[PDB]
Amino acid sequence: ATLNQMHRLGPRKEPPKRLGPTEGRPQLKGVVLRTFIRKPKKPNSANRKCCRVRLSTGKEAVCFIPGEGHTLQEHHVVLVEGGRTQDLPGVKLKVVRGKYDCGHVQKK
Amino acid sequence: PMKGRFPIRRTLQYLGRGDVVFKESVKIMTVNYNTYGELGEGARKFVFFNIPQIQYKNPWVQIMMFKNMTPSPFLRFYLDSGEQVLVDVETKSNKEIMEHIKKILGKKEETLREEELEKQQRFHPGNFGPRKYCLRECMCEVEGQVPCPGLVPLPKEMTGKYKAALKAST
Amino acid sequence: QTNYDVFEKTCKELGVEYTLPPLHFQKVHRRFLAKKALCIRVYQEVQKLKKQKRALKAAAAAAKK
Amino acid sequence: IVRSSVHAKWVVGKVIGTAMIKTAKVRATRLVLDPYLLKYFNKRKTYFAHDALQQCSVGDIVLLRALPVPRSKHVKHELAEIIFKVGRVIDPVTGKPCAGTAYLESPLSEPRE
Amino acid sequence: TRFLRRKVREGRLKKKQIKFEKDLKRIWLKAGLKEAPENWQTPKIYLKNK
RNA sequence: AACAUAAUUAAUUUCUACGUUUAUGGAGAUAAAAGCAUACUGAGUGUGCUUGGAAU
RNA sequence: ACUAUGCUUAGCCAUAAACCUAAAUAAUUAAAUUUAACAAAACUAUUUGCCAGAGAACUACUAGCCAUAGCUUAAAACUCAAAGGAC
RNA sequence: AAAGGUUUGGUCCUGGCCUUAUAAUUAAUUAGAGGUAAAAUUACACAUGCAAACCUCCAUAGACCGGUGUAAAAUCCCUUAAACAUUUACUUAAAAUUUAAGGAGAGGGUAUCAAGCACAUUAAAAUAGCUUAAGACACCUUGCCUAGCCACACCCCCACGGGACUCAGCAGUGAUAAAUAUUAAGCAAUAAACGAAAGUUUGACUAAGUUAUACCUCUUAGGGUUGGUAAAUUUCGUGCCAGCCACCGCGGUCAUACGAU
Ligand code: FES
Ligand SMILES: [K+]
Ligand SMILES: [K+]
Ligand SMILES: [K+]
Ligand SMILES: [K+]
Ligand SMILES: [K+]
Ligand SMILES: [Mg+2]
Ligand SMILES: [Mg+2]
Ligand SMILES: [Mg+2]
Ligand SMILES: [Mg+2]
Ligand SMILES: [Mg+2]
Ligand SMILES: [Mg+2]
Ligand SMILES: [Mg+2]
Ligand SMILES: [Mg+2]
Ligand SMILES: [Mg+2]
Ligand SMILES: [Mg+2]
Ligand SMILES: [Mg+2]
Ligand SMILES: [Mg+2]
Ligand SMILES: [Mg+2]
Ligand SMILES: [Mg+2]
Ligand SMILES: [Mg+2]
Repeated sequence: ATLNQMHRLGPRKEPPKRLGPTEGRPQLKGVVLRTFIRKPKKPNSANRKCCRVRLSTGKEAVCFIPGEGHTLQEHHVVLVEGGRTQDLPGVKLKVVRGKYDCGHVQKK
Repeated sequence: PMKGRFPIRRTLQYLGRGDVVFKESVKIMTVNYNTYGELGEGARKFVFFNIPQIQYKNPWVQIMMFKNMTPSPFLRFYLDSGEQVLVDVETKSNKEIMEHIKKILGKKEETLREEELEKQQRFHPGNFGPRKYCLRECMCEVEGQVPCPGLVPLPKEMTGKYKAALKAST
Repeated sequence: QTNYDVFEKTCKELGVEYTLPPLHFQKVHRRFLAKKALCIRVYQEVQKLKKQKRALKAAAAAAKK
Repeated sequence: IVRSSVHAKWVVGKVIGTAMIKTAKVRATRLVLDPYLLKYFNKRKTYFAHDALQQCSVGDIVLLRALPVPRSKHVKHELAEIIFKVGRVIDPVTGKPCAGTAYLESPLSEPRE
Repeated sequence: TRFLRRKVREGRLKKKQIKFEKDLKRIWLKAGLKEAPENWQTPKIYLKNK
């Protein structure tokens, strides 16, 4: 662009950073609604443990439960955090192990 | 590569090289110059090279430039009294034009130095306060004075916690 | 812009009317021409009412005097 | 005879309109430094000026004097001088009529008409 | 689904006319007139006039 | 709506009471010779145009 | 085999790979410059228009228009770590 | 940026995403004490206590300090004029502090907001003008100008009036939120108010209490990681399972990538 064109337009317009699953918040608290399995996109082949939760904001989201084995059930309380599950499409939330009803993986 | 011809003209160092600081009387400087010709070459260079420097040092002066309106290039200054100073810059180099206008309507070096000294009259080296305005925020920084308790713990006897305990004991 | 005296004779002799370029371009379409016509009409009516009120107000004052 | 408050005690501009009675619309331009580019561009302002004699024509350069008291909401200046008349310029250096970069009357001659 | 598109087009243009008419009523009412200017009838500009 | 009392130290009362916005078919996952524009039908063909096909 | 149509005279439609896929101008052929590669040797100055990862999308909505499946203007959610070009 | 990883059969170009640096908050695991700074989910609702007096009556003060970011593109800088609910002197001139009217210039977003609709001039009251792609008007969001300044003070933009009827003063409580300081001591210091004054008052403030949020001084050692980017895995179990990934990717029986060690 010419200097006259740069002057008339000024600095480049920067669209604001889009909010993610946590809505620009470190963590959210949600109530478990259902516990189900999600199938990772091929080439990945597994039965990943996830749960649907109603977050404090009022929306409903799917959250991956990390660790080998969880005791979560409906009506339980959990603290979810950010971080996408790469193989699971649409799963942008994860459960925090060791907070509220969710407990640390049981080393056996 | 910086765009345009002579991109050095768009640097703060170049703009600060201007030496023509007009007197407070000067209000407007109209520039009449011709884009084609041989006797108006110095005027064209003056608009190209010097007008940016003049405006930089004289932000409140209205510089308006007119092209191809008269047979010869000239400068006309309008003063606050109502006087009009016509200058003829035909067959004159851009450097000659700058020196001429400096002589007739430019502040002298002595006057400018006095204003610079006057501007800083209220800054005192001894004054304490924020870094933006003062050299030292607190007297703890000075050598020989009691240092800041955060950096160096104060003696127990100089602390309110200790003094209060003794008063209870008494 | 250069020789106004010659300009005046040329237009008069050649019979050419010169209109100056308008500072601002005006868009034209059915919605604009209809809204712009009403706005002019509304204004004129308001000013006509004001003139009538001024005449009546002055007439009453004159009678009192 | 106190002077105006407005900063623009003296402004030069071009008469861009003359359709108001005894008033001339004048466009002035100043140079403003672009902070990113460090280049000067033209910032133009419009000034209403009192033309007592209606002696102004579109396209002519004029000098305005700040009025001591604002005549109206927008009229805060008067016509001090017509620096250049549209098409009727008189060279300041020589004093002879000109039409562009040329002399309608040679400076060597002394018509005194 | 073109039939619906024509149906949507004819209903969209009708709302477009009402918005035009209402905007004209706002102007004269704000100016202080209690009736539209004499001999004025809002032109129907979105109907099949051509 | 807004007068008047007083006045041989000086004061008193009056100084009103319409419209406009938000909300409760389409496109995307886990896998359980050609082309462009356009018309018709169904990609087939028509008319013009391009070589990002080919031709000694 | 035959029709809309290609033709004419009056109105409308405003679309092409409407592309030489090259914006328009004034330069220079030296900067010891294939400054990717293929096209069409390279490069400089000036002015305007335009562009800012991909699909969603020559789409939705808005506005203009003798057009009414159209034309011009033109998003977001969404989803990904590619998409794309020359060899 | 001194860069790195990542499209392909391969090479080159283009182009995004990600990594490495720095910080704030919350969270998991972990931790001795001491000095310092800071303290912060919500303009949602609030039990209780306190936060403004002084003083020979009159007055003065409670218009400040303190708190919050409600509203508004709201502002900055500058000019002019006048004041003050003031001070100090003179019985009149220096200041501090404001107010009002303005403007050289600067000042967020959307142009699918493109026209606004009286927004102008003259001063016999006529003229038809004014702003606008050099961005008017409309709508949306936002405290900014940071020795500090602006705006607000339950709501009704205001507060005669009306009503959802008062902690956005300190400390506390409920609800809410990922978010968690004492219902504390003293007017000794400085500041403010009052008094002629000895003095009096102050949840300003001062000195403490609380908390790894930060730095300093010490002293215990814990947390994570170990395919590549990118410093560092030895034996076993599992076998596209269970799991792991910021990106590329790993696991279908010789796993440096998952789990234990
Ligand atoms: S900063 Fe000076 S005593 Fe702390
Ligand atoms: K790259
Ligand atoms: K923690
Ligand atoms: K308020
Ligand atoms: K005290
Ligand atoms: K360790
Ligand atoms: Mg062609
Ligand atoms: Mg036929
Ligand atoms: Mg739209
Ligand atoms: Mg914590
Ligand atoms: Mg305060
Ligand atoms: Mg706000
Ligand atoms: Mg409250
Ligand atoms: Mg209020
Ligand atoms: Mg409180
Ligand atoms: Mg209060
Ligand atoms: Mg905290
Ligand atoms: Mg106390
Ligand atoms: Mg005193
Ligand atoms: Mg093994
Ligand atoms: Mg391992």
